[PDB]
Amino acid sequence: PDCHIRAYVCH
Amino acid sequence: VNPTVFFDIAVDGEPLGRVSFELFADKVPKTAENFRALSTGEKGFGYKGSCFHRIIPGFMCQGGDFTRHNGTGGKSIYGEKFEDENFILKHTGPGILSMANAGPNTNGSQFFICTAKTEWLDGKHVVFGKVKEGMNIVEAMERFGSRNGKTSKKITIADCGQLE
Ligand SMILES: *CC(=O)Nc1ccc(NC(=O)C*)cc1
Repeated sequence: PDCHIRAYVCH
Repeated sequence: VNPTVFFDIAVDGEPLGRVSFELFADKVPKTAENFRALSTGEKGFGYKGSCFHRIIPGFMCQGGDFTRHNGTGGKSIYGEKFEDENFILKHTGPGILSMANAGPNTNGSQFFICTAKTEWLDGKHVVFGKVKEGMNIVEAMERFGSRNGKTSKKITIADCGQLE
């Protein structure tokens, strides 16, 4: 459940 | 009154300090109750002994995998997953407690403690609590983090429960 990190990396 | 839970944090088995949290049961009761019961262990499983598997300085500390200890596990007290209860509360700054997920309606046990305002998470992750005391302990945890979250020392919830 790493959606919040994926958002962070792409951002 | 909103419940208060605590984590006693250890670094490679040595006590670091206590973090306590107010859980916003008045606004997200189902999500708050999940975290509360996982903090006491009263269902036979929960956060005690688990590790903070991703610590990203300036962003958040993530934990809650007590079923696989590999960053992919965890489960709620309602079953494997539960629905996003609401998005009333926003990621307003350091200390916010919010649910990790893999998409809509996939809440389990994994959570993160924000160390900054993260408004770009609003509407995607359910906010359900905040650090009450021990933000200095959360900052101490940040010092062990890295770019993508792997930790330089083992950061554990050595004990956890619910305060009076
Ligand atoms: C659930 C999930 O995987 N979320 C997510 C958010 C952002 C991104 N990447 C970008 O926005 C560029 C991927 C996945």
